[PDB]
Amino acid sequence: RRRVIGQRKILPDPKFGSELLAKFVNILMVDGKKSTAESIVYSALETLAQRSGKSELEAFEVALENVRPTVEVKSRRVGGSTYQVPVEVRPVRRNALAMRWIVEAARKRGDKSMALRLANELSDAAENKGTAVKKREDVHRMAEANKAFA
Amino acid sequence: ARIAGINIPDHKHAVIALTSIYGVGKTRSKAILAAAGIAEDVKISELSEGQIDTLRDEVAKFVVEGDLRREISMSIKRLMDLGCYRGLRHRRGLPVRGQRTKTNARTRKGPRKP
Amino acid sequence: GQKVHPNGIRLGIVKPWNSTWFANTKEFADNLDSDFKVRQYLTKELAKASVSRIVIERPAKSIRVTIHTARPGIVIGKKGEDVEKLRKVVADIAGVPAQINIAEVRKPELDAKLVADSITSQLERRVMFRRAMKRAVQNAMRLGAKGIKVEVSGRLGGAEIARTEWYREGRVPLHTLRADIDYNTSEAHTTYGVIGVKVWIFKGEI
Amino acid sequence: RSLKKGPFIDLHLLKKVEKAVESGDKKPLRTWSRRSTIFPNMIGLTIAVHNGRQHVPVFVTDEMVGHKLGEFAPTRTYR
RNA sequence: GCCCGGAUAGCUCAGUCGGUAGAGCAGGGGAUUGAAAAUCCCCGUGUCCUUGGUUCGAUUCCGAGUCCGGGCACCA
RNA sequence: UACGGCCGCAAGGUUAAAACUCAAAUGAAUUGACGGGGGCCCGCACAAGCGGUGGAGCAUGUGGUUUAAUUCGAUGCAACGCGAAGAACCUUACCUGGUCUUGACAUCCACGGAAGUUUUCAGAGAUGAGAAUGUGCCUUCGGGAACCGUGAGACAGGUGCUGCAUGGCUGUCGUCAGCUCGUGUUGUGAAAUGUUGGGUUAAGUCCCGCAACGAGCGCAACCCUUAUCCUUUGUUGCCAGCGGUCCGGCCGGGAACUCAAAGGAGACUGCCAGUGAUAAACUGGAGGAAGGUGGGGAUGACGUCAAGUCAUCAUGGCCCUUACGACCAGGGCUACACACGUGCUACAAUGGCGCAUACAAAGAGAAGCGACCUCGCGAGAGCAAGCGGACCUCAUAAAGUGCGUCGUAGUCCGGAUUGGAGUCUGCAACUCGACUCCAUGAAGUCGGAAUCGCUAGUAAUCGUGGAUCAGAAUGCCACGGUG
Repeated sequence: RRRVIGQRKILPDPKFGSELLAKFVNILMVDGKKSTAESIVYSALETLAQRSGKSELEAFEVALENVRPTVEVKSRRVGGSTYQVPVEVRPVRRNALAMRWIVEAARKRGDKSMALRLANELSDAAENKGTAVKKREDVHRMAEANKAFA
Repeated sequence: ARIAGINIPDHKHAVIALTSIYGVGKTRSKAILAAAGIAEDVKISELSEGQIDTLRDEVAKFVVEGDLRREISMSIKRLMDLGCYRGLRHRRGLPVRGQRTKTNARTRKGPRKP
Repeated sequence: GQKVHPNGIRLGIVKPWNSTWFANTKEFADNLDSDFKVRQYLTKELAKASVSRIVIERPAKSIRVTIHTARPGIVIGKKGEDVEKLRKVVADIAGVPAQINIAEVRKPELDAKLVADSITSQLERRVMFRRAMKRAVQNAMRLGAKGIKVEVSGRLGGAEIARTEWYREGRVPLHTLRADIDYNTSEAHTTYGVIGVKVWIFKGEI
Repeated sequence: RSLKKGPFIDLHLLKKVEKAVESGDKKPLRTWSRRSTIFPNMIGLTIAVHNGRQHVPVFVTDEMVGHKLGEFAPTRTYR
């Protein structure tokens, strides 16, 4: 409610050691079976070699670029009815949010297996594909697209 | 996911899709849900670990899949190895219950050999 | 209900057990049992004895039993009367050589039990609750002590609508474990209903 | 498992078992009322049950105390 | 008595070149409510007025009947 | 207002009753409740997210419907995995039938008869009709005491009715910060003040102020428990050193260490700085193992809901008594032709499956927990040690990690159902039990409207134990892993 502290410092990736990738595995994690999450994403994250052939590291961030929004809505119980006054999105959630769309939509892909069903999505991310990239504009069509209230 | 192993019956009513298992029937797959609380109108998906897996508990009571068939194929042979009429007919693909093998018995004997 | 026992809540600190002894699941079952029979009986033949508490030590097949009373002499007997009787009554009741040491109660106006059994007895004597409850209990404040909360249940006086009463002096912070208080109950089955009473005597702090 | 106070049994078989024990033992006594309960005294006796077509042998055992006689007699045919 | 129309769900009604028919309401089961409503979700057990015929098959098409409805029964 | 008069073009105005009816109608001010009034606040209340319920199969309860019975109760948050921490008989209170009427359970009396054990028949059994076996003692030889028979009655018996007759006990606003009193003062008085105001805190906590000065129930603190270290003792616990190894702390040995568990130190805004009126307090900081009531328990003010319970118990009154008392048998509380709430297991590759294998806590146990070993595919059985417990046993954790596989289909998913046949409890498991094996293998491909919990070792998930208990746990209580 009124509580005001700090964020929960997360433990970096099991290898590259990166908070950005840390909360990534967590957002992807399920049933506290964190192990699988690693062995499911940490693989597809490197399986990019077969998909490219080099130091697959920045590919992740570059892939998220096509999935990084900067405007969202927010209904407000004002003016009798309910406003929508859209507002941008700070970095703290930009990177986070995206990760959800990248995973929460990579599951309904319906491919070989979550391990790979995820990999492909990354390539589709930077190359614009799947609901992951969709959600962006499908969301932007509200904010910045309806500044009439913003 | 497969309960008794292999075959994931998904997107169908419980009991109705429960019979999917190579061992239970319209009645059996039903009698289990009762003591399991799990209704029939609920699709396997709608369930949860403490719903779908629970089914995998009271299922280890009956015999199913592979070995169930083998245990039978062998049991059959047990009485079939004996020079009894049943066996003598069982090893020839002829009705051992009480049909007129003299005619009309396609599914029994097999294809037509004109 | 919405109050913790002002005694048991402190049974750990500042409050000793009125029956300290060891025992294992085996006899423990019948052990606390006999203790009840003996303790329940020690009151039957010593009601007017003005007995307060009744501890029960137990070393090995020889319970002690200490009958604290404001009136020791009467609990003594004709130079052996009472004592002998009780000390012998504890025969098969415990099937062991049970002794009995009496303890004199200093200032019978600060001890809960008494101040409770008394007011209730006065009620049974056809007396106005308010009078005794207040004055006949107010004494606990004159012989010392700092705070005493009394409480009389319902059905007091001609009335079908049971009602509880207050009346308290000094301070009775029963919300303090390091407070130590003398709490005890007492009934009074009269012509109608069972007007109860609860004595809360705050005997100093820590 | 449905009588609480008063384990009922079909009198038909009642008078018989009590009669059999009277003179000791003998051959089974025809019985159609399965809904009864395997009585204790019937221990090691002979009873029958009209399962629709005919009757079935019944030899009470120590355990057989408050179980339904019918239980020991099938009904429909199968396999 | 005469001519014209109606008869379809519990009510009021819509409907069909001939093969398995609906709406508003009421009714029912969920919901939400402290409880009722109002509102939200899911629900039609209709021998299509009777009796003859055409037909493979009739609520539908043909004849008649009851009932209702509108009109009429006038010179005398 | 009616009627009459007067006035009016007409609306209608003016003047102005009675019948009958009620015990009040009314005025201001006070306390509080409420307001789709205002100001200021706190709570997972919302917002921010994590996972759910709503769909699905099964468990459980409830309303229905049914039933001879489906025993009684619980019904907005406070009813529904609730009284039930455990309904096959029993339980039980419900139904059916058979049966008993000082009676199953208590005393008093009369006269008899040891209590006791084996017993035969009639019966479903309740029971009744018979054969023995049986004579203990107070012995003042009247009488007797425990107990049994049967006769009479006062009665015994009631889970029957009132929880708006009650005690006792419980939930709830709410761990909310509130609730009051003495005196003094203020108004004719109800009543106020205090207790409001300014800051502040988790708080009627604190600091100023102030016609109030103090006090009580509260809040805080005492209690437990968890977080560091110290003293002490060293078995079943420990093994740092040294030594001997039938390599296992197995054996000397050793009180160091983990641990055990009795007692101690430590946390207080104590100290530093800044804000604040050079106050309370706040904001950071040092030191520490641990900050700003350390984390969690426990603790529930005045009272509200005529809230719940006469069904645990107790009890006023009312009821019934050759019977709403009591015994047996079987049946019922597990019925369905739907609905609503609380759960478990899924719908799958953050996965299943095979093999391999590492880590924890808190606990139970003489009609008990049960080893090793032997049999069986397996549940389990036979034989039989150990422990009545840091010695033994239930107990040799799951997630996990290694490899390999299967490759997004209703599957290698998920298990409901049913059939076949079997075990263990117990007279006895048809009705109506737990589990094992074989076969069967459904719905379900993440769930509208709407809705719940959760602020940190939390939610999330993964196992472990225990109460009840002969034997029916996905419920309840509890423990630790990962997070």
